[PDB]
Amino acid sequence: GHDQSTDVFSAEGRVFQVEYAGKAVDNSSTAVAACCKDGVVVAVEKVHTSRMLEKGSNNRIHAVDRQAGICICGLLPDGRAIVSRARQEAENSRDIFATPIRGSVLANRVGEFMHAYTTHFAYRPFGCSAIIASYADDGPQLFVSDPSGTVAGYYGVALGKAKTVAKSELEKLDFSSLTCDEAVGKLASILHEVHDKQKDKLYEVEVAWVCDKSDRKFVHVPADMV
Amino acid sequence: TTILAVSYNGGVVLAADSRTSSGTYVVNRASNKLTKLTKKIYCCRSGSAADTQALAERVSNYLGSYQTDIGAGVNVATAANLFQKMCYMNRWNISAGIIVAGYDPINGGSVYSIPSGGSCVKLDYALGGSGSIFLYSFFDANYKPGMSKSECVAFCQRAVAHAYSRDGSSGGLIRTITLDADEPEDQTIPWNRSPYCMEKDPKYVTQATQNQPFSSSAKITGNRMSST
Repeated sequence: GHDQSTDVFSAEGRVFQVEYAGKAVDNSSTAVAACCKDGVVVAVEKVHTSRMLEKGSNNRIHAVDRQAGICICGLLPDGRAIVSRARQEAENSRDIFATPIRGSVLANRVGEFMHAYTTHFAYRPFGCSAIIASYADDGPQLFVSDPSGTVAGYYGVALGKAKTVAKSELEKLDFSSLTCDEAVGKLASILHEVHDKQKDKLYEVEVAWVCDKSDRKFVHVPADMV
Repeated sequence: TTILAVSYNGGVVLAADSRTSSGTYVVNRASNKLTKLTKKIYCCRSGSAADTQALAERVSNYLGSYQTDIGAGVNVATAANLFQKMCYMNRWNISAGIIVAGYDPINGGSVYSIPSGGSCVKLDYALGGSGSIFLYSFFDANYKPGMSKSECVAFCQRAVAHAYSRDGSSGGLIRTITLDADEPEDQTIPWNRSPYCMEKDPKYVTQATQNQPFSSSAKITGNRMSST
């Protein structure tokens, strides 16, 4: 009975319903992201169940503002809830403060929102990690908010089922030197290596960036660079 | 009230007279209408002291919260935007001309006018107060932009002095503050070192000739100063 509600600590001060939501994210399709000096690139492997989807279906990458986006990893519907909240924060920043939301701020807001659903018996934690990619006045930034609401900045990041491998491949990259052009290639390449073929037979790799070439607008990358 | 702000390269000057009047009596002859919002962002307040003090305190509060939260400096645009919001939400219940001016490193020095209706307009300089109606021509005629800090301070002091020499509702001290990359410099010119007043302009020393003595001629001489 220690593990049925997120309002409860176990005897070791764990919150199991959060660890469990965590597992939802780890059993999900893989995402990676890299924060360069010219921008952020985020890529994610969409696993279809049907051969008959439209290309575009179940986008896991959403813009949240002109300069920021969120790639979701885990339960896509839960993520669209976060994406909606991120968008409300971004709008608020523009409407009240007349400034684009800084990325650290956006990720904090996202984290606070996710964390809130780990405190109260009536809601459950979200089953998704959000990767936030911003390029506002704070510069290129890449955060991840996990279901606990813990938020961390990264140079590069990998989530989902192939996360342990994808991290090994992301460690081979030189983040000080790497550019958004190169990264679209590398990050996509990485998701092709770590994809398991005999399990998940149907897959595209969705990529998005926000960078100096995109006029610091967060956008899917044209499907010529992939 | 006379409030104004002017941009110079890299910052702003704000200036104001010091008088608060309940019509025709001066309740405060040393009010400070340059109100700090953040370190480098100020407003000048005109209209209802009550209203403007309440908004400034509210906006300053919000902006301090906001600065602590984003862990960085605040932009003048943010301060103006908030001010505008509040001024517009309460436009029917307040009398409030604001100028929000200050320095932020992204945009340099900025000036926003937020007049009674709650418009917010970004300008090179702004005037507000009952006394401002007297400075429009003064600026049109005598303000050249691109002034140094020090020139700009002196010019705003002159401008306030001119305004409050004619507006009965403005008077007293002239308070200024500059706001730029460096530390804010506040200044206060007391009335008796005002860089202009009518009581010391030589072209207003001769009295109008209204009280002519009874004479056998139409030739106007002077006022009758003595009974003999």
